[PDB]
Amino acid sequence: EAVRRRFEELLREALAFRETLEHAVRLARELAEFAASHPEFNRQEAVLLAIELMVRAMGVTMETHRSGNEVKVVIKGLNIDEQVALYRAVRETSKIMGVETEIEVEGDTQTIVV
Amino acid sequence: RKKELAKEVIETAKKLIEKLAKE
Amino acid sequence: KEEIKRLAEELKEKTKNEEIKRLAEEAAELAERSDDPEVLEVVKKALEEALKSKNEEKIELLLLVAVLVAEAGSVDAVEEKLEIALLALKLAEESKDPRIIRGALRAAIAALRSDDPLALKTVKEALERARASKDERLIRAILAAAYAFALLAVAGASAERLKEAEAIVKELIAAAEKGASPQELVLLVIEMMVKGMGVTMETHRSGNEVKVVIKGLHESQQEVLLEAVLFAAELMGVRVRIRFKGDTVTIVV
Repeated sequence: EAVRRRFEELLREALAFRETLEHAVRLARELAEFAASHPEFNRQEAVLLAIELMVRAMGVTMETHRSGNEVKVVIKGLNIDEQVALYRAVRETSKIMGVETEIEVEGDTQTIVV
Repeated sequence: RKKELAKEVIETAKKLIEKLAKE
Repeated sequence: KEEIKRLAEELKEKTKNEEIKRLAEEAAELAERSDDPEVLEVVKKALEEALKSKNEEKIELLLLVAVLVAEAGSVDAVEEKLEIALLALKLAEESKDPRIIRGALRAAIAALRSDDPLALKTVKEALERARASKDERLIRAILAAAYAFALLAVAGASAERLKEAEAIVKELIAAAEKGASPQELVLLVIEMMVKGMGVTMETHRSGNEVKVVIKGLHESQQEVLLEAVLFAAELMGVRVRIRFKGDTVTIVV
């Protein structure tokens, strides 16, 4: 419940916007650190918000398509530096939240299966 | 003896930026 | 000097591409550090031209020019670092392939961020080899090896691991002369990172997919391998799939 409001507050912080690129990772780390302080929230859903905090900040496109009990995310328009940044936030927030994450990188697209 | 190349680096960019706008 | 910061600001107000915003500020931050007016005008000029083009690929190539000059334009510059920026601006002007122009500029920029004499020596010799060739596949591979070799020395690889990577550079330059495929050349870029990072490696071949699974890599190492392969395949024109799973990296060709 409180995680949903924290996401909006960090989203308004992110929507205002690699030194201005790593700040989005610090914002994504904060929601994962708060979703870890609020275990009531879904661990899978909390990591999906962190990727959204980065994508909505970077201004790239985010597509969501499930495949069963696991969710697949496809982010396009990324460059080499943004994919290095998006890989870091997804990996860190995964350790913080404790979900298994497989990432796929090809071209200007980063596929993340949670 | 080194700054001799520092001028050429600038001039190599001067034409690279300018002459690309000959159109 | 202050005007330099303005042109960079007036650029992001109309652009969105992360490189355009970033390179605009990087060229401005590296400007003040080098208060030689020659630098303070090339950056300013490159900015004003970037304000006059919707071609974002052109904008980035104009901003990489200012960043490359201002990095070596600082008085704290050795001869090798100045020689690398020269060959990287020559090798970029002569070619009309935007990959080679972006490749030679980004390879030197990452190389000039290291005072390591061995890395600066290898890059300079690599640029002098691509500047002395014509086969663009050889050039698009030499620039990919140098940019990946610099990312290892900047990351802080061992002096023994770097020499095990400089030999792959020789292997990468010679194999492209005989006429190696774009995929067998990227596979050498993968080996340079693995051997340069002192980690494991397993080579498997399925049809025409050369799956490479690497283990024992840290996040600080899985980002250097990601940024280098995405750069090499960008020049060589190879569709690569890089998969992670915590401490494992799986690269498929």
